[PDB]
Amino acid sequence: ISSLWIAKTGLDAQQTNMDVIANNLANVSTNGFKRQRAVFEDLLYQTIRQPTLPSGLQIGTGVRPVATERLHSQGNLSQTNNSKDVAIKGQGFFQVMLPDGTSAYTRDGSFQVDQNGQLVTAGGFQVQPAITIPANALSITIGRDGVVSVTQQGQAAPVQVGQLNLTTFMNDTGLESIGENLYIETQSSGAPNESTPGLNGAGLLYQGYVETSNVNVAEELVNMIQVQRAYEINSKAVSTTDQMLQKLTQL
Amino acid sequence: MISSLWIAKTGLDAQQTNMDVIANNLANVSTNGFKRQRAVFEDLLYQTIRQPGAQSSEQTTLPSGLQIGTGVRPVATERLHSQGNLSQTNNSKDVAIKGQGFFQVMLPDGTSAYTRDGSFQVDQNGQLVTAGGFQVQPAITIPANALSITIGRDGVVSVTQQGQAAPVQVGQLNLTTFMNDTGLESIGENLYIETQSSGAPNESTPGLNGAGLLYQGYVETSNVNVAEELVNMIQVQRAYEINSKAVSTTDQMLQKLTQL
Amino acid sequence: ISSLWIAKTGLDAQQTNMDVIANNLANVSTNGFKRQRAVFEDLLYQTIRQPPSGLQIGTGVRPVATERLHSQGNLSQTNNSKDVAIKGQGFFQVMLPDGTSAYTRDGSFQVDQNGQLVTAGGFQVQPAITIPANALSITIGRDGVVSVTQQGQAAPVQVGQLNLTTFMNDTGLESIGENLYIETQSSGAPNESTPGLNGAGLLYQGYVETSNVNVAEELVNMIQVQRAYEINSKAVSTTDQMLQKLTQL
Amino acid sequence: NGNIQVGPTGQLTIQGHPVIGEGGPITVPEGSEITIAADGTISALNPGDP
Repeated sequence: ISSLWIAKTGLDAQQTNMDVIANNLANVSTNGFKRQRAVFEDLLYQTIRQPTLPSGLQIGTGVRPVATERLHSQGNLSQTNNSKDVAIKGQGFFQVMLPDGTSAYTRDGSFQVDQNGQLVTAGGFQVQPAITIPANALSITIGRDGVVSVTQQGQAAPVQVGQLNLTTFMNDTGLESIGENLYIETQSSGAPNESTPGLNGAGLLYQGYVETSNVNVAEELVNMIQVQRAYEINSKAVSTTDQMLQKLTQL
Repeated sequence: MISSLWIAKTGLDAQQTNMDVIANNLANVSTNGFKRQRAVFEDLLYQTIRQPGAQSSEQTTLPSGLQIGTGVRPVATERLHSQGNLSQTNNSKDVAIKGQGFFQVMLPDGTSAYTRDGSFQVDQNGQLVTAGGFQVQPAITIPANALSITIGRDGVVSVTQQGQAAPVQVGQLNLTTFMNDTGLESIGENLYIETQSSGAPNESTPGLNGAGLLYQGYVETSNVNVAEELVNMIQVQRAYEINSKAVSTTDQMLQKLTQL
Repeated sequence: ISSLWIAKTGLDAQQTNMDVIANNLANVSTNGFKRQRAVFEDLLYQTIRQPPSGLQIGTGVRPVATERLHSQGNLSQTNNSKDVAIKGQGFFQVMLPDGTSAYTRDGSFQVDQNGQLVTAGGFQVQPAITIPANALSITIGRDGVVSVTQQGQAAPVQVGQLNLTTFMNDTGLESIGENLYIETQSSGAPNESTPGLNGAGLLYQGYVETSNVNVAEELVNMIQVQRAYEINSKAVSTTDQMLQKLTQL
Repeated sequence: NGNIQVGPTGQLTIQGHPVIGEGGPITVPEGSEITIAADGTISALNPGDP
C-alpha cells in the first residue's frame, strides 16, 4: 500500500545518507579530499480535491535525494617534509592532463617526477603547464607565487624552470568527480580561469606541505547515530504497514 | 550487500595499509640508509546518478548533481630520499654519503643493485663487500699486506702497505644517480634495482655531475622522524576505530532490516 | 514451488562462502598458507517466450570456483637453522611416501635419523640432501646451496642444492592437505629451477613465510555472510507463508 | 507508465508503440545516458564526452 512505498523511499534516503557518511569517513587521510553532504527533497504531493477551506488536504509521498554538495573549504595542512609536495592556500586547482588529452583538475599536492622529469601526480598524470626538472637537480624551490626553480651543482643561482599555474572556477561545487582525486569541467562549473597563484582570486602555494581532507569525524559519527535511528524508525513504519495489511487480508 | 559496507571495507583496508607502512618505518629505525616511506591515497569510482550538468528546465541548469562515490584505494607509496643525519662511527670501513648518489653493487646473478649503505667489509679475496658478500662496482681489492685503509672525499681508496712509506691507490669508488631516486624498486638487503620509472643510471665519481661526497668514519642514519611516526600511529588507530564503527553501524542497519 | 529452491541455492552459496572464510581464519598462523576465495556464478535462465523478444526469470546461484591468492606472505623470524622461507615465486618439491611428488611452500624443515632433510611429517625433500653425522652449523644461501661446517675444518663442505619449482599456473594446483600441492592438468608441468634464476624466488634462512590471510577482510566478510544468510532465510519464510495462504483455499 | 526504454536504434519507448513528444516519436542518439527534466526536456550525453 501507499504507506509501504513511502516508507521504502524513506529507507532509501537514509541509506544514501549512510553511503555519503561512509565515503566521507573512509576518505579521511586522503589528501585534498572535500567533504560531501546529501541534500534531500520531498516527492510529489497528492491533492485530494474537496467537494473557504483554510487548508487543503495533501497526502504527500516519500522523499528523494536531490543532490550531493561538496564543501569546498580550506583543509588543515600537514608537514610532509617532502620537496615535491605542495599545498594551496585558498581557492584553486592544479590542472592535469589525462592520457586521452582531456584536462582534469586536482587539488592534490603529492607530486613526483618520472624518468623524463615531468612533474607527475602519483598515478603518472602530467601536470599542466608542463614542468621538466633537469637531470641532476640538487633541490626544488616553489615560491608562494608558484614559480618553480632548481639549483644545479656548480651554479650559484636558481635556474628558473617553470611556472605552476592554478585554475579557479565559478562554481567549484558543481564539478564532477571522476575518482583518483580528479575533477572535470561541467556545464554547471563554467569555464576555468588559468591564473598565477596569489592573484585574481587564486590561492598561494606552500612547499613541503600537503592539504589534509576537511572531513569532520565527530560530525560524521553523530550523523551515523542519526542515520541508524532514522533507518530503524522507517523500518518500524514498514513493519507496522505489513501488520496492517496482514489483518486486512485475514478478514 | 550494501553500498555502505563495501565503502567501509575499503576504508578499513586503506587504514590497514597505512598502518603497515607506519610499522615498517618504525621497525627500521637504526637501520643505515633507510628511507622513510609514506602512503598516498586516492578515492575510487563515483557512481553518477544525476549528471552535474544536464540542464533541468529549458533554462535552469541543475548545479552539482547527485554522485555517491566509493572506496579509498591506496595509489602509491612515495619514499623520501632526503639526506640522513650522519653519525660519527669512527670506523675505518664505514663510509657515508652526503648528497645524491648510490653505491653500485654486483648481485651474484650478474645484475646490478644500488645501496646507500657504506657499512662495508673486506672478505677473503680482499674485495669490498657489504654485509652479505655483495661485491661492489667497480671491484676494489685490498692487498693482503695492507695495514690501514682510507677513502678520500673524492672516492679514491688507497691503503698503507707495510714498509712502503706511501698510500698507494688501490681503487676508485664511484656513485650513480637516477633522475628519479624515488622510482627505484627495493628488493631488501638495503638494495634497490633499476626500473622503468627511475630511468637510466648515470655513473660518476663522487662530487662530479650531481653526485654527493663520501665521508669515511661516518654512517648515514635512517631519516625516520620518531614523533611523526608516533602521531601517525595515533591518528591511524583512531581512523581504524572510526571505520570499524561505520561497519558496525551498517551491520545494525542491515540486521534491523532482517528482523523486519 | 519455485522461489523456495532458488532461495535455497542462495543459502547454499552463502554457506560455501562461510566455509571458505572459516578455513581461512582457522589456518591463520600456518606457515605458507594461501588464503582461498570463493567465486560464485549464477545458474541457468528460464526464458519466458513473448508471443525485446522474451524475458528471463533465472534460478539461483552456484559456486563455480575457489582461487588461491599466491601472493608473498610476511616473514617471521624463528632462529631455526633449518627453517627456510621463499622470496617470490616457487615451491619446494617433496616426495610422497608412495613415490610420487608433491609441492609445498612451507619451509619448516627437519632432519630425520639418517640426516635426510624432511618436512614435519617425514616426506623427503628433493633433491636428496643429507646432513653429515657430525654437523656443527648448517647454512643455506640465497642461491639454495646448502652446506655444513665440520669440526675444525675451516671450510664449508657443500652438501646439497635445494632447488625450487615454478608452475605456469600457481592457482591450478590442487591441495591434498598437509600443506602439500600436486600437479594437475590445469597447472602444466613443473619447471625445476635453481632459486633466483628464471623467475624462481630466493631463499631466506632462519625465516618462515606466514599465511597471507587478512583477518579484517574476513571479519567484514563474516558480517556480509551472516546478513546474507538471514536475508535468504527471510525470502524462504516469505515463500513458505505464501504457500500457507495458497493451500488454505 | 513512465518506465521509458531506449532501443538500439535510439527510439524512446514506453512499452513498444513508442512515446510522442513535441511532434512525432522522439529519437535520441545511441549513446543515451539520458536525463529527463523537471518539465520534460530530454538531454543526452555520449558516454565518453566531456
